[PDB]
Parts: sequence; structure tokens; C-alpha cells
Amino acid sequence: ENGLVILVSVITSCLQTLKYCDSKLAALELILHLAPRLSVEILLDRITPYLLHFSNDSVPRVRAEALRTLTKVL
Amino acid sequence: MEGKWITDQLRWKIMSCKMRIEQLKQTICKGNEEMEKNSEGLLKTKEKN
Amino acid sequence: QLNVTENECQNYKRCLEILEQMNEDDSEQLQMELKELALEEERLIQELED
Amino acid sequence: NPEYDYLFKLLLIGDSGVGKSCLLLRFADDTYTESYISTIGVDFKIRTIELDGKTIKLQIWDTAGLERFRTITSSYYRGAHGIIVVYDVTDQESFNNVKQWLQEIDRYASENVNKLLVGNKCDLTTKKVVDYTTAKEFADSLGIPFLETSAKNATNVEQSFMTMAAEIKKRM
Amino acid sequence: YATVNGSLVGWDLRSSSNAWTLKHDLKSGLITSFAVDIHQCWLCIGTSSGTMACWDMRFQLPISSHCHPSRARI
Amino acid sequence: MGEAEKFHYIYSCDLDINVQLKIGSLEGKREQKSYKAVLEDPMLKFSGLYQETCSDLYVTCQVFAEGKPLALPVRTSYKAFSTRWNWNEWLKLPVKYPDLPRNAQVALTIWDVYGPGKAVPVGGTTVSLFGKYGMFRQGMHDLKVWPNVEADGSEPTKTPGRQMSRLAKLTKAHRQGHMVKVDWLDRLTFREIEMINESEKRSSNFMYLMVEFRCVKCDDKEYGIVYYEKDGDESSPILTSFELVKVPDPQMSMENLVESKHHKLAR
Amino acid sequence: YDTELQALHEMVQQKVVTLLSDPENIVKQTLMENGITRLCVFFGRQKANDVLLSHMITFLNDKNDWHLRGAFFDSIVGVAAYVGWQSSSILKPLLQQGLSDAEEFVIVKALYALTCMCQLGLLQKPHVYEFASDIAPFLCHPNLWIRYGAVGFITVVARQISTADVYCKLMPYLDPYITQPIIQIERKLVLLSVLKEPVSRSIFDYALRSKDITSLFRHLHMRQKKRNGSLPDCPPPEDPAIAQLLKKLLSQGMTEEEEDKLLALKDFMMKSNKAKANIVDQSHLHDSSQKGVIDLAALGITGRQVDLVKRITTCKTELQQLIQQKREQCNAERIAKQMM
Ligand SMILES: Nc1nc2c(ncn2[C@@H]2O[C@H](COP(=O)(O)OP(=O)(O)OP(=O)(O)O)[C@@H](O)[C@H]2O)c(=O)[nH]1
Ligand SMILES: [Mg+2]
Repeated sequence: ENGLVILVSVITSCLQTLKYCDSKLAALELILHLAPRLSVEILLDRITPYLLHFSNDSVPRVRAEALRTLTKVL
Repeated sequence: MEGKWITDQLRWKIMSCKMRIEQLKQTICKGNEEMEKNSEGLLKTKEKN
Repeated sequence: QLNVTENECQNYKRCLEILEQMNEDDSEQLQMELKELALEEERLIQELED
Repeated sequence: NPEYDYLFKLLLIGDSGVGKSCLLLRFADDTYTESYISTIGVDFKIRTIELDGKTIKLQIWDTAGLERFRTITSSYYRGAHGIIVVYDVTDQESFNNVKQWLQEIDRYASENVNKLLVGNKCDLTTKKVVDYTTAKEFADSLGIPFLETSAKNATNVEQSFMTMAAEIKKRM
Repeated sequence: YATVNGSLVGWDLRSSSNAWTLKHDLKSGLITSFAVDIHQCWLCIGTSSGTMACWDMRFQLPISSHCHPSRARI
Repeated sequence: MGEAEKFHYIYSCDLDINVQLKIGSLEGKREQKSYKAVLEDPMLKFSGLYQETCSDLYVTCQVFAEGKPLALPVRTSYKAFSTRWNWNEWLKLPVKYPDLPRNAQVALTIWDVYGPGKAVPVGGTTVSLFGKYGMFRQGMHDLKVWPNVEADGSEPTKTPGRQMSRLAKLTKAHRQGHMVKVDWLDRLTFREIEMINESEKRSSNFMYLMVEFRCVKCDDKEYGIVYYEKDGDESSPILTSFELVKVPDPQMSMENLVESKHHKLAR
Repeated sequence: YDTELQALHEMVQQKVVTLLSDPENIVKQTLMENGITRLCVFFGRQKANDVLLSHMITFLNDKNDWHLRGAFFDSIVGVAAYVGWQSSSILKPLLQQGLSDAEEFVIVKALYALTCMCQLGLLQKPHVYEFASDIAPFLCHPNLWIRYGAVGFITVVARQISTADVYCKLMPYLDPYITQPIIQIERKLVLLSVLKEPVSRSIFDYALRSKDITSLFRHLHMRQKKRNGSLPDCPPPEDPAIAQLLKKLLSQGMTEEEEDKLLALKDFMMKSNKAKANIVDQSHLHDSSQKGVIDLAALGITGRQVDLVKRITTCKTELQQLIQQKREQCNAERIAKQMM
């Protein structure tokens, strides 16, 4: 999990430019699976900014899942 | 109530038994209908065989 | 409140009257009725097992 | 044609277990049986009758009443000159669904198809729940003829088809 | 095509699979000949004992089996 | 002679209305009345199985996707049953067509009274909401009910609702008019299907819950609901050049959200 | 901490009120089944009563959605327990309203809520007996959910009260609906096995469904007086509707004992009949739903069409496969129908 923060910025660098609902949902699944394996510093400082982003997503399913993921991560 | 409670436990023990007597009776009645059905099925299947 | 409490006492007193006025059922008389049915149940369970 | 004057296609519709099959068998074969064999798909029997001096060949069609074998679209109403909506007089739900069955008639049958509300099982007088007045008022509001028939004891089964055949003939 | 062991197989040529298979009742007889409806609605199988058995090709189930009165091969 | 052959459809993501499911009838017999079990459990005599031929069953419809429920279960309104289970009730589901993913199912559980404050599942059945090529299911469907279990909403469901199986479909196609009509042949063939059906009734204790899906109509047209996502036509303008920009960066000209979170918490 | 804690309480408190006033009942419903009792800690024992509980109480006014009325009773026990005894006064009339609901599944939910609130000691001592008196007639209700929900309440009440109160207060209510007065009625098995037969569903429905239900019970009450000797004789019905209804009831098997149970349920059936009649007045508007047809004219959605006679997203590819299948099916039917 020491190298995980290197993979996290691979994922989070995609999230502001995703187009399809499936890739925004898969992006959310990844965050949820990695969340227990990252430090609270990575969760709050790095991943929360990108869950509040999907909360403002155009797709209602994406917004709905962003909150559901955020709740489980926090 | 102490006197009625004792007698009322029995009144339930009796009534509860009655329900098991009824059920067990009809269970035999159903258990015996499968006798005539499956024994007759046994017969017909033995002549058929 | 005094009326409610007095009514409660009247109720319990009446029920005490009913419980005392009725003859306490003979446990023996009901118990034989239970024992006769216990014999029937067991005699039957044997039949069911067969 | 020397074989017959008119050929009327009659259709029997209604809920499962109302006696659509038994009415058909009581009319075409003059038989009754308690053995229920849910109709699937479509069946038909042919009986030729005498009516007003004319020879009428009736092809009476029996249909599945079970929802499991029914669909929204229904091809069977096509080409039918008359439709018998059978309900079980002992079964209120069957009578209630007559409205549903009439909507299927209205949207799938001919615009001028003839209709007939039949309350079968009138021989079950102790179990009857739908009164003759309740059904007669309902049928009269819609103008469709109404009979209470019984396939079990042949009560009024012939006249229900004779009525339909006569009404269709009056229409032709 | 019909086979000696009672299977009347429908082989699709533009594929390699069967469109259908009809297991003829060899109690009836050996298939000697069969005919198919020009409307492709039903078929009739003629057997060596005179049985001619009909199949509904729309539903693929047998519907009739009339036998010759002398049980003469078809 | 016939209306035209045009296929009309609406995207599921464009039909912003609640899904509605009709609960029709529950055909079939229940698990008899095993009086062996009642001697072991006396509470079992006080259950719908043993109190009426048709207990007043109810159905709960819940929509699941990816093994998770999309919203709460919806229950059929009370209907007193005497000789047949026929709810005939349209249930407005808490999910809309835009809300439904491609693997959305409806898990339908038939429930019965089991003593005070306890419902037992009579059976369960699950059917996918979209078909094999992503069209919302239409019309009347008969679903296999799995005895003594709740409908499973997991992916894949262990209680799928979808000889008589094949024939019923052909029978429905015949009744709708899709199969060619041949009177002499239909008369003979359906008697055999009836024999098959009766044999299956006696052979198995199967139950079917017939359900119906609403029809989308506009100007007497029929629209199928096909699964789509908004922007599903946005074929990405992908281009294979790497003359200067060898290493594309997706976050390239994007707000730094970790700095804005910090700005919002310090300033 | 006191400021941050109160700010957090106000933030959550505003979002719960926002969700309890949602335009969709499913949102209000969803909020109740997830954690409304857990959110009571943010409101506090007093605002949970003043704000949160008052909001939930309005859910019972929704007479066109029984699911919301049922969801209120599934969650009222947690809020009532949290608010404490000050909520028993406001909820007592609402719980009685829940027992005369138009949907019998809301009665079962109200019965259950009463059961749980009795288990928790939330029902005041005198109010426990008033609910027992009103719930006793359900022991003969044709609906088994209601009948067994009533058994659930009565057994719980008997456990809460002393054995003296069981014989002296609760048993008097149960004697009409019990074949044999057993003091062990705290056990579900004991009560269930001593129940009398319920009113027949058919007979119950005939009486319940009659428009003149009030005049029916008025007459049925006089038939009982002749039975009880309180009258020398009972004249036939004075109204042709009651005459027709009474002969329908007697012919359909209405026993003298079912008349007595129907008279015990009289209060429940008149209020329940009244609730159903109120909703029916509004039901005249919402009739198109029963028909299986959706009309697009209410939204004007983009309808699309293809002729079946002539990256890529997964849904786009799958549409083309569906349209291909549609073209093939119509062609197949056309050819098949052409051969015949
Ligand atoms: N007493 C009585 N019973 C009848 C009468 N007609 C039919 N039945 C019974 O009801 C059953 C159902 O009758 P069917 O004719 O098979 O009913 P159906 O309308 O054909 O039902 P489906 O074929 O499934 O649509 C029969 O098996 C009989 O036992 C009747 O006139 N009187
Ligand atoms: Mg039939």
C-alpha cells in the first residue's frame, strides 16, 4: 500500500475527463476497493475532492453512486 | 389466581394434547392412504413388469 | 383520579368475588382427562411409527 | 351453397374454470365431464343448426382462459361473428373480469361483433354469488344478451348458442 | 433427413447445426419414407409397418399416428 | 390488410417515468400440508398454508442491479383470495427507466402469514428488466416461482423466472398472431400441448407468477424501451497522431481539485 | 466543540426536514427505513418532537399512498421511544387512525407499531387497555395478517401487565373472541389455539362494502338484542337496502355468531368504510393507470423509429443487434404467412 498512492494518481488523473457512465462507475468501484488500503491522508486530501466531483456529475446514477461511495469511504 | 393458574396449565395440557391427538390421527389416516395408493401402484407395476 | 382508583378497586373486588364464587376446578378431575389422553397419544405414536 | 346457408364463427372467452370448454362440449357433443384440462391455445367444434328455415354451420371456438397462455394481442377475435363472455356465477372475480374481456372484444374483435354474457354453473345455487339481477342489469346497460347456462345439466346451453346464431343472422 | 434409429433431423446447411430433431417412435416402425408440407407446417413419417405419423413443424411435437389397416409397409 | 412494419422505440434514458409492473395471478399449487412438520412445529398450523386453501398472499417487487437493490420493495395492496390468487395490481416501482442499468432485475417474492408478525416466503422469482438485446420486457410474462425462498436479486440470480417453457412461448406467439394459423393443425396440436401441460401439473409442483409490463403508446404507435445512456451516440473523436504530444495526460487542463479542497478549508 | 457540535446538528437537522418534505413519497419512505431513529440524536429529545415527529405525522394525511402511511408506522416506534413519554399523547390518536385504515396492510403495520411500543413501555398504562379493547375484535377479523397482528399485541400486553390485570382487565376484552379463557394467553400458541373462528371474508365484505353500513349495523344490533332478550322481537329492516343486504347476508351463510363478531367490529368497519369512501372520491381521477397504456403526450419524449424493410458504445451496438432481430422476425413471419 506504500506504492498504491502512485497508482491512485493514475486513477484520479482520469476522473475529471471521463465520458461514459460505465467508466465513471468503474472509477467509483476502484476508489471504493482501494479506499480501505490507503491512509486517511490520501482519502481525505486526494480522493474526497474527486467524489465531490462525481456528485456534480451529469448522470444521476453517477451522482447517486458518488455519494454512496463517499459515505462508505468516509 | 394461583389456584386457577395450576388448573389452567392442565386445561392447556389437555387442549394441547387434543390438538396432537387430532393431528396424529389424520397423519395416520394420510399415512394409510399412501398405503393403498402405493401398494396398488406396486401391484399394477408388478403385473405390468 | 380518585374515581379511577376507586373503580379499579371495585373491579378487583368483583373479580375476587368471581374467583371465590366459582368452585376451584378439581385438578384431579382434569388430570385424569389429561392422563387418558396421554395414553391415547402414546398408543397412537406407536401406530404412527409402525 | 347446398351444404349450408351461413357460417358463423363463435368465440368463447372468459376466465379459466368458468366452463367455456364444458359449454362447447355440451353443445357440440352433448357431454359433460368434471375432469378439468385447462384449454391451451385454441380449439373449435362444429355444429350445424336449423334456424328460421336456414342452415347455419356454427364453428364455435374455445380459448385459453388462463393468463399463463394469454397475451395482450389476440388474433382469435379476428373473423368472429359473435363472442360469448362466460363467467362463473359462483365466482365473483370471473364476473368482474367481464369488463376486461369486453375491452378485449372492443379492441380486437369486429366493430359489430355480436356479444352474449353467459353465467355458467347456475346449477350451483348454494354457491352462487353473482345474482341474475346484478348480471342482467350489467348486460342490459351494455345491450348484450345475457343467459345463465349450465353445462353440467345442459340448462339453457342450446338456447345461448341459438340466441347468438339468431342475432348474428339478424345482423347479416 | 430420417435415420434408421428414428431421428428425423433438420440440418441447416448455411450453418452446421440442427434446426430441429424429431425422435420418431420406433415402436411404430422403421422409417421408410417421410413427406414434408409444401407450406412447411407439418410432416408425415411412413413406417415399415404402415404407420404414418404426423408432426407439427411449427411446434415440433407429434400430433397423429394413423396406421394402415393391413399394416403394410409405406 | 395491415398497418406498416415500422419499429418505434424510446431510449430508456429518455423515458423519465416510473416503471410499473402488474402482478397478475399466481398459478400452481403450494407445498401441500406436511403434517409431519406441524407435529414438530405447532406454530405451523397457524400459517396460511394450513388455514385457507388460498391464503391472502402478497408480492413484494424490488429492483436490483449489480446485486444491489436500487430502492425499497413495493408490496401489493391487500386482496382477499378465496379460490385463486389474482392480484391484478399495477405496482408503481420506485425506479424510473433512466435509473435502470442494463442488468436491472425485479425480484418478486410471494409472502404468506406465519403466525403473528412473521411472513414466510412462498416463493421467489427474478426476471431481468431488459431482454437479450436491451429492450425492456413487454406484455404478459409467466415467471417460474422458486418454492420457499425469496427472490434473489444477486447477479446472476439464483431464482430465474425465465418442454412447456418452449411451448408456452410458441403458444403466446400463436395467440398474438406471429405464428401462422392452420385450423386443422392448431386444433390437433393444442390438444397435445394440453396433455403436456397437465402432465407437468401432476409431475411437478411448479408455480408461475404472471406479470405484465406497461405498453408505451403515442398516437396509437407501440414504442419499445431500448436501453440507452445519454451521450451514447458521442463516438469519441479519437485520433492516432503523436507528432508532438507523445504522452497524453487526461488531467491536462483541469482544475486541481486537491488544491481547491485545501483552499476551501484554509481560506 | 459546543459550537461545532451544534452546527453539525443544525446541518443534519435541515437536511432531514428537506428530505421529509420531499415531493416524492419514496424519498420520505426511504429516509424512514434507513436511519430516522439514528438521526433523532441530532435533533435532540425536544426538537425531535417539535420538528421531526410533526413532519412524520403529516405522512398519515396522505390518503392516496398507503406505502407512506405504512412506512410511518414502521418507523414511529424508534422516534417515539427517543422522544419519550411526551410523544404518547400525540401518537395515541394517530395509532387509532392507523387501525381503521383503508389499506389492511397499514392496519397490520399500525398493529405492529402498537405491539413494539407496548414492548418498550411507551404506551401509557390506561392506554394499553384502550388499545386492547379496540384490538380485541380483530381476533375474529377475516384477514389473518390483522388477526395475527392483533394476537401479537394481546400477547405482548398480557406479558406487560400482571396476572391480576390479565384476569381483571385484559381477559374481559378477550372473552367474546376466545373459545376457552386461558390465563396463558401471553403465549402466541395459547391465544392462537383458543381463538374463535373469524368472520367469513364474504360476509365481512358484504357488510363492509355496503354503502348503508351504518344502517346495517343499526339493524344488526337490534337482531342481537332479540337474541340477548333485550328486545321482545326484532322488526324486519325498515329500509329496502337493509332488507336486501340482510337476505344476502343470511343466504350467504351469516351465522348468529358472525353477526356478533361483525357487531364487535362495527366501530372498525364504519371508520374503515369511511376511509375507503374518502379515497374513492379521489380515485375517480386516477383511473387511467389501471389500463396498461402509457401516453407520451404528458412529456413529449423523443420517439424514434426504424424501417424493418430495407468507440462504439455497448448500448449503440446492442441497439443495432435488436433492430437486426426485429427485421429478421418480420421477414420470417411475412415469408411464413406467404407460403400458406
Ligand atoms: N357445477 C358445474 N360445474 C361446471 C360447469 N361447467 C364446468 N364446470 C366445472 O368447472 C371445470 C372447468 O370447466 P372448463 O370448461 O374446463 O372451464 P374452461 O373455461 O374451459 O377453463 P379453461 O379451459 O382453462 O379456459 C370443469 O372441469 C367442471 O368440473 C357447470 O356448468 N356446472
Ligand atoms: Mg376450454
